[PDB]
Amino acid sequence: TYTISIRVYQTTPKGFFRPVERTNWKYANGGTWDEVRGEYVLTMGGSGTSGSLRFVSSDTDESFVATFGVHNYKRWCDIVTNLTNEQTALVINQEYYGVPIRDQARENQLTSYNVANAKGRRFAIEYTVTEGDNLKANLIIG
Amino acid sequence: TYTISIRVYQTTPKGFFRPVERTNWKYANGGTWDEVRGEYVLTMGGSGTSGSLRFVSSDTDESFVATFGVHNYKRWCDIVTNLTNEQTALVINQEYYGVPIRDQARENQLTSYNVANAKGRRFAIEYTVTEGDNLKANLIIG
Amino acid sequence: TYTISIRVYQTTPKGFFRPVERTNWKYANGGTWDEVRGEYVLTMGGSGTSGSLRFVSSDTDESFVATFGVHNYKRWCDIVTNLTNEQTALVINQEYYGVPIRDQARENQLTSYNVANAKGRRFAIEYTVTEGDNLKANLIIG
Amino acid sequence: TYTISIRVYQTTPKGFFRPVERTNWKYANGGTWDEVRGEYVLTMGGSGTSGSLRFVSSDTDESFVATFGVHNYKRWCDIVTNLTNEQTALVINQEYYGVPIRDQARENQLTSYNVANAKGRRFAIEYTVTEGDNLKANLIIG
Ligand SMILES: [C]C(=O)[N][C]1[C](O[C]2O[C]([C][O])[C]([O])[C]([O])[C]2[O])[C]([O])[C]([C][O])O2[C]1O2[C][C]([N])C([O])=O
Ligand SMILES: [C]C(=O)[N][C]1[C](O[C]2O[C]([C][O])[C]([O])[C]([O])[C]2[O])[C]([O])[C]([C][O])O2[C]1O2[C][C]([N])C([O])=O
Ligand SMILES: [C]C(=O)[N][C]1[C](O[C]2O[C]([C][O])[C]([O])[C]([O])[C]2[O])[C]([O])[C]([C][O])O2[C]1O2[C][C]([N])C([O])=O
Ligand SMILES: [C]C(=O)[N][C]1[C](O[C]2O[C]([C][O])[C]([O])[C]([O])[C]2[O])[C]([O])[C]([C][O])O2[C]1O2[C][C]([N])C([O])=O
Ligand SMILES: CC(=O)N[C@@H]1[C@@H](O)[C@H](O)[C@@H](CO)O[C@@H]1O
Ligand SMILES: CC(=O)N[C@@H]1[C@@H](O)[C@H](O)[C@@H](CO)O[C@@H]1O
Repeated sequence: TYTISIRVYQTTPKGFFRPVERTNWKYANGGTWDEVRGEYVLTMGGSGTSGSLRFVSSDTDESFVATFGVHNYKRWCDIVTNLTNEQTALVINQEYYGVPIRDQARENQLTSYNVANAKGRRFAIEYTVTEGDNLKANLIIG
Repeated sequence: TYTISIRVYQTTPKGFFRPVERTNWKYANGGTWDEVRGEYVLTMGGSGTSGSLRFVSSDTDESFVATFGVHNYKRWCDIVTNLTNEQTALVINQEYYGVPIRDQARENQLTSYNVANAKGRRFAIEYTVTEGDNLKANLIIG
Repeated sequence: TYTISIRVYQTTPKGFFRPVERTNWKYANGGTWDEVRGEYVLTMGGSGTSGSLRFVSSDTDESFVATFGVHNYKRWCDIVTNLTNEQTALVINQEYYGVPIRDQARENQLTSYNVANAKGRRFAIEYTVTEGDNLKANLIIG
Repeated sequence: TYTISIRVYQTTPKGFFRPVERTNWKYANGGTWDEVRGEYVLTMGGSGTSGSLRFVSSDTDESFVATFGVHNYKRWCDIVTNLTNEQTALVINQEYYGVPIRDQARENQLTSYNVANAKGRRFAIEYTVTEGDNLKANLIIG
């Protein structure tokens, strides 16, 4: 059993991102999302699956999907932004298991990743605990 | 714009169901899940999409996925229980748009539905507001 | 360090109680309230303090304050209902340290307590784990 | 009826502040705290009362209480930090109605306030809507 506990940091008062969706991929006996002591906790039944969080800022027409998982016993993460209205977390989460560019992101097994949207705002995931079964990460909104 | 506001009633202190997943289907410009005054609010861009909530009782090995949406301008609902580990809300939500046994449930446009798991526990959805833009439902865990 | 983890059960779809307030008394190095896996967790720095939760049903003009603590190394609980508009949880929590009838409730060190409001609805606290530093309780709304 | 809707911005991934307490003062027929679309909403019956939020960073031994309300039909705010274990939100909220050093802060009817703790971390409240029934504020953690 793995857990990934996520702390969300919203660094600028320009815009307001709110949680809108949390999904679990079906591999490795699935997983769950819990809220624990102000953090988002993804629990997974083994190595080889993942979960996604979507955040939306309706003030500024911005959004992103942040995905966290374990691939071949190493943690991974990705962020997708510039989302179409069809790109919910349900959609994005699944694409990491068949879409070459998404597959690659997962295979990279990154301890940190950042990307910016077309509006110039950057988002980042930073794993603070990178080993073991109780992983920890910061999700930083620029 | 449609909203479905859901009040959850957990009625029996045997086991404990906790929220573990909330998904949005990609049709009709997608949608969002918000927590509002103790209720779950599914917001959708138009008719033809849906969202799912999964609840799990770890203590009793029980779970279900409750799905809510609008089909041909009428509200619908369904509950799936006796879940395998592979049947996350991400999986179940998607099945309502291609899997015949799920398609037909959506097409039924039900104002109420109830089902039992293998242990005999009943789960119910009852829409209290069945018309207009802002729909309301009770999710009752037996 | 003590924890009291509380599972809330709302047993009837008549009315809807929502959380509106959570307070910590100042004795025994204070305490905190956390949301953990769908439960309300009161953490306290020792024996001799408590915390309160207030729930309101605006549909039916009903409310109550449920208080949980440890007195002389034994758990206690109480419920106050038929609240005046001045009886917030901030007020009620404090009254267990100076008001004779409230003092008595605390001194009783009950593993279970129930009371009904003037409208005929009963509320109950039931400790499922009654010993140790990780106590557990059901808050049952009739 | 007044509302104050609060957006929380945690801006620095050093330490992690989590919500631990939310209180309502008893004047003006009291009030409630609700979570609405990722925001904290304080609702009050009329002018002359307030509510407090406490946040704690366990990893860095930091904490603060942020208080919001309406005094003589104008919004007010304050932040207290460098807290002892005995300074819960229940304690601090009440002090604004009898303790001169707190009374004067309420009477100031501030649209913005900022303060630093002993470690040099700044905390700020800025009202973005300063007039009418439905007030809005940012709570910024430095
Ligand atoms: C161990 C790991 O991680 N692996 C992985 C996987 O996961 C898996 O899946 C399966 C089905 O297919 C099941 O579910 C199990 O349980 C799990 O574990 C997958 O995910 C993949 C993607 O697709 O990836 C990974 O792997 C790689 C390869 N295939 C090998 O094996 O090596
Ligand atoms: C109107 C309605 O409701 N319709 C429906 C639909 O939805 C849709 O989808 C599309 C794609 O395909 C888009 O997204 C839009 O936007 C929407 O609206 C669908 O969902 C279906 C299922 O699949 O169902 C319904 O319909 C009926 C028929 N099929 C038609 O199409 O018309
Ligand atoms: C141990 C116990 O529990 N005790 C108690 C108390 O608590 C206390 O308090 C103090 C001040 O006063 C401090 O804070 C400390 O820390 C604590 O611990 C109190 O609370 C009381 C009520 O008032 O009760 C109890 O006790 C009894 C008597 N006093 C004896 O001691 O025994
Ligand atoms: C109008 C206003 O805001 N006022 C105020 C007050 O509030 C009040 O309170 C009372 C008792 O005392 C009752 O609760 C009512 O309802 C209300 O409204 C108070 O709070 C104060 C503080 O303590 O402050 C304000 O005011 C001024 C003067 N002091 C008078 O009284 O007028
Ligand atoms: C702007 C944007 O969202 N780019 C994403 C990138 O972050 C992600 O790593 C990749 C694979 O999923 O898909 C897109 O290229
Ligand atoms: C109807 C009602 O709320 N009664 C309460 C009772 O439950 C509580 O035990 C006592 C001491 O706090 O105060 C009141 O009598």
